[PDB]
Order: sequence, then structure tokens, then C-alpha cells
Amino acid sequence: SMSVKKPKRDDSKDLALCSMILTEMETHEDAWPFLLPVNLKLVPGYKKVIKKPMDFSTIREKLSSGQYPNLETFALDVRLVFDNCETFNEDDSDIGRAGHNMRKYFEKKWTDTFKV
Ligand SMILES: CCOC(=O)c1cn(C)c(=O)cc1Cl
Repeated sequence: SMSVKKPKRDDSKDLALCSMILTEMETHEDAWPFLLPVNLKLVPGYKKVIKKPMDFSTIREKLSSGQYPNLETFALDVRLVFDNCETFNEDDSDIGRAGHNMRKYFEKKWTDTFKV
């Protein structure tokens, strides 16, 4: 609270570490359904069903233009990608399973990197 300072973790490396993690996401072989925004003109249902679309290229742009205040807002957008995927796709589908694989892949890197 006011004039009661709390110990803060060092966040000076966060931008660089998130960029590194995002690069590893982008180059994963199962990253293909998530590299670009879903085409709202070709994909039936998506625009009405998915209230907040998100993809790796949009995250990359936001990260490169200072639109993430902190690393937690970065993680929210990444998880948003796989939450949207689960909403729209069957688990038994190629995109559905790709989503599950990428989520697991992200979370281990998140823990290994920041859960010091
Ligand atoms: C490159 C193929 O991507 C898609 O068209 C697509 C991706 N996701 C993550 C979806 O949920 C639905 C589609 Cl149609």
C-alpha cells in the first residue's frame, strides 16, 4: 500500500525472454494453425463464435511495439490462442491436437524460464 514497498522480482530481462519463448513457439512444427489470424472471410462461424481472436503474429507485433505492460499480459494472449482453439476445434482433430501440444509446450517453457 501507500509507502509500503513490496519486494519485486527483476523484470529487466522479461521482454527478451518472452521474445525468445515466442520464437520457439513460432518454429514448433505444430505452430501452423496459429501463425496468422484465422481468416474471418473463409472460415464459417469463427467471427461470431470467437469473441477475441489471437495468433502468434499478432502477439509478435504487440511485443515488438510495447503493447504488453508486463509478462503476465503476454501469457494471457498466448493462452488465449489455445483457449480459442479448444472452443472451436475437436480434441481429436489435427488443429485441436496441435493446440493441446502447443499449450503444454508453452507452459513448460514459462515455468522453466520465470518460475526462476
Ligand atoms: C492455417 C490454417 O488455420 C486455420 O484456418 C484455422 C486455425 N485455427 C486455430 C482455428 O481454430 C480454425 C481454423 Cl479454420
